[PDB]
Amino acid sequence: MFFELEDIKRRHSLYWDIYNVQGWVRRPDSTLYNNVKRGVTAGVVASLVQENITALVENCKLLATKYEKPQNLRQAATFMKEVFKLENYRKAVWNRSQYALCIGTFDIGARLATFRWLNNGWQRVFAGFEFNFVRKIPTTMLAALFTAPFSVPFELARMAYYGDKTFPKELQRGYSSYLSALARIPFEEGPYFLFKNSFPLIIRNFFQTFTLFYTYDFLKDKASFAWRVGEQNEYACKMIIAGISTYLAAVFSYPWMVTREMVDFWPKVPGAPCTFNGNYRKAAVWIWYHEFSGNYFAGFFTKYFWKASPGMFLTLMLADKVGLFDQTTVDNFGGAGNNSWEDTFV
Amino acid sequence: RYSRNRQTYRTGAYWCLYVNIIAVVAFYFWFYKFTMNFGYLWWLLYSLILS
Amino acid sequence: ILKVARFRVLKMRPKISTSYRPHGKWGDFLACIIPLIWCINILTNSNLIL
Amino acid sequence: YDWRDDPKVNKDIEEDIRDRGWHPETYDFPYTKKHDDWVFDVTMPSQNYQTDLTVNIHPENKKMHVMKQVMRQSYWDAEHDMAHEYDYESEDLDFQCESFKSQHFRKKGPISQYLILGLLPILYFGTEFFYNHYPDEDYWRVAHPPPLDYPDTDDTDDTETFKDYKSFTGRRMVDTGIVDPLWYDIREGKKVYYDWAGVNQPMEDI
Amino acid sequence: QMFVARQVVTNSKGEKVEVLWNAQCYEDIAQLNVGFAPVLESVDYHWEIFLWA
Amino acid sequence: NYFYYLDRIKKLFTYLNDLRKHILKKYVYTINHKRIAINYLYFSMVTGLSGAALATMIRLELAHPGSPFFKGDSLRYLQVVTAHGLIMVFFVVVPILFGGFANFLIPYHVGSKDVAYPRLNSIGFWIQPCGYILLAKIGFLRPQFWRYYDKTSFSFPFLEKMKYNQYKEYKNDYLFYLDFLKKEITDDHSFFWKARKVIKLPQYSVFSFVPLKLMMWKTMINYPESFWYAASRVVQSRRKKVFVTKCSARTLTTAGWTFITPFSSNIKYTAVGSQDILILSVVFAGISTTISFTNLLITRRTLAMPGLRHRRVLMPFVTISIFLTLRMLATITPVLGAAVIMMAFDRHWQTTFFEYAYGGDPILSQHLFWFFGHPEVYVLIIPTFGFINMIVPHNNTRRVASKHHMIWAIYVMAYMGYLVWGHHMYLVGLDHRSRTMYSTITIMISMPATIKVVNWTLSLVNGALKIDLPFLFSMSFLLLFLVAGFTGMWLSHVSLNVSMHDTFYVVAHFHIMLSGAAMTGIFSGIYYYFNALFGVKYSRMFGYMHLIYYSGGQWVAFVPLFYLGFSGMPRRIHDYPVVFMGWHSMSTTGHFITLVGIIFFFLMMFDSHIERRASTSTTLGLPRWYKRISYYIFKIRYLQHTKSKMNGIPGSTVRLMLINRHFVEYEVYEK
Ligand SMILES: CCCCCCCCCCCCCCCCCC(=O)OC[C@H](COP(=O)([O-])OCC(O)COP(=O)([O-])OC[C@@H](COC(=O)CCCCCCCCCCCCCCCCC)OC(=O)CCCCCCCCCCCCCCCCC)OC(=O)CCCCCCCCCCCCCCCCC
Ligand SMILES: CCCCCCCCCCCCCCCCCC(=O)OC[C@H](COP(=O)([O-])OCC(O)COP(=O)([O-])OC[C@@H](COC(=O)CCCCCCCCCCCCCCCCC)OC(=O)CCCCCCCCCCCCCCCCC)OC(=O)CCCCCCCCCCCCCCCCC
Ligand SMILES: CCCCCCCCCCCCCCCCCC(=O)OC[C@H](COP(=O)([O-])OCC(O)COP(=O)([O-])OC[C@@H](COC(=O)CCCCCCCCCCCCCCCCC)OC(=O)CCCCCCCCCCCCCCCCC)OC(=O)CCCCCCCCCCCCCCCCC
Ligand SMILES: CCCCCCCCCCCCCCCCCC(=O)OC[C@H](COP(=O)([O-])OCC(O)COP(=O)([O-])OC[C@@H](COC(=O)CCCCCCCCCCCCCCCCC)OC(=O)CCCCCCCCCCCCCCCCC)OC(=O)CCCCCCCCCCCCCCCCC
Ligand code: HEA
Ligand code: HEA
Ligand SMILES: CCCCCCCCCCCCCCCCCC(=O)OC[C@H](COP(=O)(O)OCCN)OC(=O)CCCCCCCCCCCCCCCCC
Ligand SMILES: CCCCCCCCCCCCCCCCCC(=O)OC[C@H](COP(=O)(O)OCCN)OC(=O)CCCCCCCCCCCCCCCCC
Ligand SMILES: [Ca+2]
Ligand SMILES: [Cu+2]
Ligand SMILES: [Mg+2]
Repeated sequence: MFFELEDIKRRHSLYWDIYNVQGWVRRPDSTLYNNVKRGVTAGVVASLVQENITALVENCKLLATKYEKPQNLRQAATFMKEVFKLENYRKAVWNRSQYALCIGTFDIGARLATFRWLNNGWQRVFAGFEFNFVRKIPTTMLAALFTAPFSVPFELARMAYYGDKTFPKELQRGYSSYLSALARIPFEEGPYFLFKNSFPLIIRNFFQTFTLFYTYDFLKDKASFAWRVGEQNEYACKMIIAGISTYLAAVFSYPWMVTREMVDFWPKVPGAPCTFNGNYRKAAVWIWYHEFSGNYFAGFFTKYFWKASPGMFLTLMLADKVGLFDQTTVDNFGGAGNNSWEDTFV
Repeated sequence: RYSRNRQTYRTGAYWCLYVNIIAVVAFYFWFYKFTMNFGYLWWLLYSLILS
Repeated sequence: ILKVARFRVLKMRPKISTSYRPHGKWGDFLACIIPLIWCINILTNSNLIL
Repeated sequence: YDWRDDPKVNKDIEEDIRDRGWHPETYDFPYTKKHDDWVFDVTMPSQNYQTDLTVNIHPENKKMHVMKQVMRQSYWDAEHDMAHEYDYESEDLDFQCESFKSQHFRKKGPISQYLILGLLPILYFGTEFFYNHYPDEDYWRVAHPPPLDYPDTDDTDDTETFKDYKSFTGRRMVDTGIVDPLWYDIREGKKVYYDWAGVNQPMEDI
Repeated sequence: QMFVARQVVTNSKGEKVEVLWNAQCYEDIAQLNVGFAPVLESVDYHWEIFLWA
Repeated sequence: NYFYYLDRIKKLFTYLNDLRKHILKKYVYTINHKRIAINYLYFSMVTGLSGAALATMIRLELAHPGSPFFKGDSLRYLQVVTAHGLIMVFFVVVPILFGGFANFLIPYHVGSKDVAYPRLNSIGFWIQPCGYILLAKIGFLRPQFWRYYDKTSFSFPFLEKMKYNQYKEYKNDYLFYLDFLKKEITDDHSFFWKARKVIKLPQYSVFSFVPLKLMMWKTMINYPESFWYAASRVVQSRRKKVFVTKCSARTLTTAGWTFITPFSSNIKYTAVGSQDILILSVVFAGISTTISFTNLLITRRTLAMPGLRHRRVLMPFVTISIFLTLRMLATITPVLGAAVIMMAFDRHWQTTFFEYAYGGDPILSQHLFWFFGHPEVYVLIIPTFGFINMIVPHNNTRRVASKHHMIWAIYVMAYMGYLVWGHHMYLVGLDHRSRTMYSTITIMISMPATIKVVNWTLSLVNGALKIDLPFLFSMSFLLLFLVAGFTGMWLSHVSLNVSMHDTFYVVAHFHIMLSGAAMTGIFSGIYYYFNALFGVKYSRMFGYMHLIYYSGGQWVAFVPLFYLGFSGMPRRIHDYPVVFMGWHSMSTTGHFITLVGIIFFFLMMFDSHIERRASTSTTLGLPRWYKRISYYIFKIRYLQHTKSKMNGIPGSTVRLMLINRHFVEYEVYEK
């Protein structure tokens, strides 16, 4: 009627089941405003710490490349004080704090909001462990795919901003700050300058978010027997689960990010065609089908782990605290649990 | 020592198909009393008729 | 388990297994003491209850 | 000759980097081509420097060479294989020829069906449960509580339960705490569950 | 995969003969790689293990 | 030409017809053992998916009390459990081992062009689907197909024939036909349905309650269907209560996979239907096994290569185990056939073989069934040991430990399992003498298992290890088998067996045995012969994922069942005390993890076929380093191959400098 395809609306009749629980019921707190607010808060809080840690580590490396590394506690203390008072460190902290504000609000917040939207209603089993997590798997996959490319524009803007500072005065744009660079790049180079050849970042974000959120959600309920029967410390168990989740996310995400080094940084054989034709997707496929894992797992910690894992761990902890992973559990033999009360005690 | 043996058993394959059909149909008819309604998927019956 | 996982890999210390065929004759008898003790304990407890 | 089938001339053919140096169409069946041999000058010099005191080998300075992809499995030629396997019924003697080329070699073919192979558990379980609606049509549906006093009072008993909860005995039992608080309210002709009841509202009667 | 080594040996009759060391398998002809090229990869797949019976 | 496109289409049609003929010749009418084995493997995959679906149904029903899945259909739950057990036993493990693996390997390991009976091999392959369907679809199929809300009163009167019985006499005796016609017509050639709803309308003295679909004959006359549409789901009324019966006939159930009499062999308790179908399908599967083991044993005895005619030691352990299990099946199948035939006779002709009233022996049925049942599980397990016994030496570059002793241990287990069939009948009420004999032999059986375990452990020491996915699967198989056999030995305890009989402890024990060890060995063999089967190398990533998830799911699913058994939960019960909710939820979670592992296995196959890369033997042509010269040759070729494979990546210095100076994000410059 309105166009070629018609969205036919149809009415149906009443239907009900013996049990009204353990299915999908949208929680009242699961709304666009509340989910977005919680996700943005958690993402910003995590990203600030992550970027501050990254800046501190990088400034420490920069200072150590010119001065001998600490030999004892006093030398370490003075080294840290000098790093803190370094002029470059303060500017790096400011720029990376702006970058964290941009990321945690538009990427981590979006991931958390989508995850809550698509997985809030999966009720758990009363006095038991939630089974049929295969039902939740599609929701987490959908959220991860939807929110995967929300960080590539900001990351490319950051890379362009940092690479512009190292050009001569004639060839330097002269970006005042990261926010100014982000606001100017779309109008100078164009929107596609922030998305061209984004496969590595997109796949990295997907393999991070999916295997972090889903693994944490699965573990926090399946390993709950430790503190439900073994009387272990629930907070310690949750911390261990978050650590496992972030480590798995880093392991599954770094190999795809290694494609950048293989394609651009590895020396090219004179006269021979590029081993991957400059295609990050083909390089990732080669990594996937490669026999030896260590070859592309080299540099896992010196390059990516301490730049990504702490942020994911903090994000998981903050999401758990705010309640982005909280599900609704009610007794199935209670008043609202089931519609057949004649056999709940008989 | 053994002479050349044929490399295909078409009559055997069809005999096994008939054995399966007999087993299923006979068991369903004797114990379930159910006979497949070939008209439900009328196009396979029409496939037979055309063939 | 520790020895196999630490040294028996090709990378660390492979060993040239030149032995052709086994020669054990009573290792089965020697090993079956433990399951024999298991059976003896099971029989004793079961009969005491019975 | 047709340039449309030539990767060098036709730029629309997407080259597969993972199959560089391997041409399945050039296989022999049986394969009788040597593509591996002694290789030096990569890390081990081909010349002699055992006693050269002025030369020391540094294997770390390995120059990068062309990537050697793993050998690709043979790909079937449909017409040739069908002709080779084809035998004339009552015109061919039943025998095996001396030539070994008559051996029936396995060649990998289309890969599309293997997608369905990989997705088979999902497809099979969907057919078993969703397609056949097993064990019933309501188990997999989103759960909805029955409407108010539906289908019959003897089954629903919403009004009597509400009155009992609002009565003296109901309040005393709630105070005892063995019985949980009421989970629904009877509005003006409709039953509304509380947001903490953790259930959906009853479906409309239409 | 055809021969793992070769040697030239002078027999008791004074003639030099070539001896080739065949590739072997652990009791499993299925695991044995039947090929006719100096290649380690298992390229040839045979439906009839014994073509001539 | 004016019909170039038509010529191309004609070429396409010719190609399609030729391809159809080629496929029919090569995969349908073929007698090639390898192709038959591949088809057997695909059929086994389908049957395993069916069994997994049945197990999922069982686990969903057992998730929490109150029958969330079957909603009170105890008979349906029992039928589903029996179908699951029978399908898994007789149509997953047996087709995998004796169908695919045996048909694929025995010719290789005996040196025969084809099996002694290629026709019988093809027949055994093509016969499975009927039995598989019969034993799998009983849960769906019932003699009382209609649901509880179907108004069969709208259709049965049409089927009724006694209404017109009065005309039958006059159809042959015309003398008084006119007098009969001169009677009063009350309900001749007419149907009247009594009121189904209370109606108070003084205007009308009669009301019509005929079915709406049967209201008009003008459309019914030309419709060639039975009058079931009128009664099929025409009322909105429903009752969603567990206590509401869904099947009017309480006898439409199954007696499990054990066929316990007189429940199994009397129609008063297990009425006509799924029980009789299972009886006949069991006889059918027995005859199929007859054909299979006859073909395979005669193949070995008549077509084995010279030098391996009698030397069982030289053959690979899998082949030895397969032949021993085939001999066991040949020994035991007639007993099961006779017992099943007697059950059928009791059900139909009422021969009272198992009726105590006039000499019947209900315990005779259990004796006869278990006499085959225990050797059946031994047959299922014995071939699993061969997979590890072959894989561990292959990856360790070392001879297996005490192959002769392992062979003798498996043989002693095989031919001593014929005197322990009564451990499934301790409490039935048999004489204490027989009970003690069964217990003693059952506990004695533990020793050869310990011998095999110690041999497996010793096979891993002092060798050149080559870690691979088959090796990891073998390790998981060993880990599962240790606990499985330990739990079986504990069950051998008579006093504990009294409490653990027909409990979930036995369920956990035999699940850890079959689902753990047999499946781990099957997957290990699949990954060991992946190149021989599919012609391409497997994908190690999805392989590792499948291994991890499958092992974890098995453990998580079958460990809590031991706790349930210790608590005291009986078997074959769909509704249980509230105190088992946590462990049942854990079991369901483990089953779902196992299903995820199966998904990973299928994705592994798909990704391997996508990769379509030629496989390379790990031994490089030197399976055994019997001499230092062989070791040197292997080392030289291995180093050369490693250099060739590493020829396309940067050197250590370049990689280190790149990793060190990767970071390029600074703020201030100019030094
Ligand atoms: C929600 C769904 C949930 C489903 C869950 C399913 C779960 C189970 C399955 C899971 C696995 C699924 C795998 C799918 C197939 C993947 C195939 C593959 O790997 O190759 C593709 C492709 C390979 O291309 P290539 O030729 O090899 O080039 C390699 C280059 O390095 C990279 O290529 P490039 O550099 O040539 O191009 C990169 C791309 C970059 O594009 C993006 O970043 C967009 C996101 C999708 C990109 C995907 C690639 C392009 C695909 C075709 C076009 C897609 C259009 C957009 C998406 C909708 C249609 C699908 O550029 C473009 O295509 C055009 C960009 C134009 C400029 C940017 C403008 C953006 C819009 C702004 C205005 C509108 C929004 C704001 C205003 C709104 C109104 C107020 O790789 C990728 O692009 C990334 C693949 C990553 C795979 C891992 C899993 C993550 C997948 C994420 C994709 C979806 C993101 C969210 C959008 C869709 C949902 C909303
Ligand atoms: C329980 C056993 C009972 C029987 C005992 C029998 C006698 C003792 C065992 C026999 C000897 C095994 C020796 C293994 C270590 C070898 C040397 C070494 O350090 O490894 C590095 C070595 C690679 O070094 P490379 O060759 O120099 O690398 C250069 C290239 O990159 C070339 O690299 P690529 O291309 O080969 O790729 C390597 C890549 C790709 O490979 C993988 O990703 C392997 C995936 C294995 C999955 C299955 C293992 C369990 C996974 C966790 C499940 C949760 C529960 C775990 C605990 C309970 C269950 C066991 O993996 C990695 O990136 C590194 C793997 C992690 C190494 C772990 C270091 C400790 C090893 C010592 C034993 C640890 C035992 C604790 C449990 C295991 C911890 C990992 O890895 C291998 O050769 C593969 C095996 C790695 C360990 C897994 C296998 C042993 C455990 C078997 C468990 C069986 C049950 C499975 C189901 C469980 C269900 C819950
Ligand atoms: C239920 C029972 C389970 C029993 C089994 C599990 C228990 C352990 C079994 C025995 C094996 C482990 C013990 C021996 C090895 C120990 C590790 C070692 O020596 O290597 C050190 C190595 C560090 O690098 P590096 O080798 O020293 O090289 C330094 C270079 O200068 C620069 O480095 P690069 O950048 O050049 O990169 C070099 C990197 C090259 O890159 C790689 O190779 C990375 C990929 C390795 C393989 C990954 C797959 C296999 C492992 C996972 C699956 C099996 C375990 C399952 C566990 C289930 C849960 C219990 O080298 C490696 O890391 C390879 C060797 C070590 C890792 C692989 C072999 C050991 C197995 C994994 C141990 C760690 C497990 C963590 C938890 C796992 C949860 C699932 O690895 C680590 O330190 C990672 C583990 C510790 C992570 C701690 C933080 C995690 C959470 C994030 C926190 C973020 C900040 C916030 C903190 C807040 C605090 C409140
Ligand atoms: C012009 C004519 C064509 C001439 C050319 C040549 C034709 C060749 C035809 C060859 C036919 C081969 C046999 C076909 C069997 C089909 C079965 C079937 O689906 O039947 C049901 C089918 C559909 O019924 P439905 O209600 O959908 O489903 C069946 C009900 O569920 C349940 O129904 P039910 O309870 O009544 O059960 C009956 C059902 C079976 O249903 C069951 O499943 C129940 C089974 C109960 C079994 C109980 C016992 C258990 C079994 C084992 C017992 C023994 C023990 C074994 C074990 C050992 C124990 C010791 O099977 C039948 O209907 C029997 C066959 C009917 C007669 C068809 C014969 C056609 C002519 C053949 C000779 C032609 C050559 C003559 C010479 C020409 C030259 C002069 O009904 C039909 O027969 C319709 C198709 C008829 C086709 C006729 C031939 C093609 C021509 C059609 C006309 C086209 C226009 C022509 C114009 C010409 C212008 C010139
Ligand atoms: C593959 C299948 C399989 C295998 C191999 C076995 C093997 C054994 N079984 Fe079992 N069994 C079944 C499948 C199997 N069983 C099934 C399906 C049922 C129920 C059928 C039904 O009713 O439906 C059953 C029932 C059953 C019962 C009856 C329980 C009851 O009804 O109450 C008994 C009683 O003794 C028993 C004993 C044994 C013994 C002694 C072995 C021996 O073969 C095991 C010998 C091995 C060992 C004893 C291992 C030694 C251990 C180690 C070396 C490790 C030690 C390490 C530690 C202790 C840490 N089995
Ligand atoms: C081989 C035999 C076998 C196997 C593998 C299984 C596997 C499983 N079984 Fe079962 N079971 C039995 C044989 C088996 N079972 C028997 C004999 C009974 C007794 C019945 C009775 O007494 O009435 C029984 C009873 C039984 C009960 C008791 C029900 C009751 O009494 O109320 C339960 C409850 O959860 C159960 C669950 C499971 C689960 C979750 C698995 C999981 O392990 C299932 C996961 C799936 C697989 C393990 C196979 C998947 C297959 C493939 C992926 C294809 C592979 C193909 C190739 C490799 C080529 N089984
Ligand atoms: C090893 C494989 C099997 C693994 C175990 C699976 C068990 C359940 C059966 C699913 C089979 C297909 C795989 C789908 C997995 C993801 C969806 C899922 O698991 O569905 C469960 C969930 C509804 O379940 P829920 O209502 O929560 O149950 C308790 C209610 N009191 O539903 C949802 O979350 C909504 C999902 C909507 C989309 C599902 C699409 C499924 C398609 C399957 C293939 C269909 C093939 C049809 C072929 C037709 C041919 C003509
Ligand atoms: C759950 C069973 C089904 C799943 C598979 C089981 C496989 C068993 C294999 C044997 C080895 C593992 C240990 C046994 C399983 C875990 C413990 C368990 O089953 O929980 C019961 C136990 C407390 O039980 P109980 O003392 O009877 O409580 C009575 C309260 N009035 O609980 C405790 O005391 C808590 C002990 C938790 C140990 C977990 C170890 C395995 C999980 C992976 C490693 C976790 C590492 C980090 C642990 C952090 C702990 C702070
Ligand atoms: Ca239940
Ligand atoms: Cu037994
Ligand atoms: Mg019993």
